[PDB]
Amino acid sequence: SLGPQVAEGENVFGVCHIFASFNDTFVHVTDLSGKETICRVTGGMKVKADRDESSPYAAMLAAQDVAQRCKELGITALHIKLRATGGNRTKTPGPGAQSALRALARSGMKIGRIEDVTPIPSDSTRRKGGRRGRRL
RNA sequence: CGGAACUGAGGCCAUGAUUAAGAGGGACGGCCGGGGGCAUUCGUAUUGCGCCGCUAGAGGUGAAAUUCUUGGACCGGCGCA
Repeated sequence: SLGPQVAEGENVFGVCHIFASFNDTFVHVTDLSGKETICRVTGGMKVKADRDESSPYAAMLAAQDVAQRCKELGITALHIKLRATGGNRTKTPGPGAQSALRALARSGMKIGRIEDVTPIPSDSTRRKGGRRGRRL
């Protein structure tokens, strides 16, 4: 975890893959390639209370603690690939998503170019429910 | 000289055929259209597999457990199905 680059003239980039689901939050640091990882760490290690791991309070706290540890490793710049569950399923990030986001706003990492990358299908397989739907 | 069938060539008849339906059928001209059938091409995602990377949780709920998981899960990359 040592970028030999000089600090400001140019950045040694990593790339954080921020998964924000409605029941989990991943954080997966990698190289420019992506194939090689530096540090991945999740919330579920840091907080053990099933009901409020995806809670926005939990996802924020998680994002701060995780981003803190990656900064700790000393990577100055990051590419970003925020991602949600996707597919035939939901296209909206869950309640953790946004608390994590604001948390990473205060956390301090130098940010390269951002992009969205949730895998939307052209034409999809059937959603997990009835025809009559998740009813309640 | 009268009355039935058959058979030749005339003269004349203003010589003979109602219109073409804001009824209809059929033809023609270039169009029009997720109209039909057959064959052909493409896309991602998907779930599955194989391989590589870090790793201890992952799942899922209003809240939890059976469930998968240090015999390497989930996450990421490349190929295949």
